[PDB]
Amino acid sequence: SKHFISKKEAKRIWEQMSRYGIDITGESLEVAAQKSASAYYIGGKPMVFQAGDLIPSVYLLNYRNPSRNIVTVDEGAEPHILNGSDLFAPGIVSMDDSIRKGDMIFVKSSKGYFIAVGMAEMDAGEVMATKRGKAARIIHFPGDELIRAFP
Ligand SMILES: [Zn+2]
Repeated sequence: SKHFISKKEAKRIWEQMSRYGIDITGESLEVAAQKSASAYYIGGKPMVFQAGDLIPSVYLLNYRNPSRNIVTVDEGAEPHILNGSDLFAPGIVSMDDSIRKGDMIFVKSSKGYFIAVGMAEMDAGEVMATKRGKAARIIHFPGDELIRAFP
């Protein structure tokens, strides 16, 4: 049910990920479907999900770190973010100050590794000045539906 895609098809995905500084240029990809979403694999692991928008998997985030839209959360937030909980401002340690409501964000533990992908619900300015409110909704996390669907 998987198929390696052409060089030109892969290039499109590389370019999409390069938008966030995630560098996979030159990596060959296999694609698979569920018609509710598709996944692009690198070496047997799902790396990019097509579920509305193209979403990097937490595996890709840890294999090739993004260079923008990063949000670091504290120890207390991590376990719930790992379960798909929304992200609240009080648990944010730092973040890219260029983040605006609507941007895709990449959530990382204070220990360095990435734990989820989110969609910002607030601008970085308001989050860091108030430290209150829902900063983002999580759209991908370990063991979620995307990962269960694309072993
Ligand atoms: Zn929880």
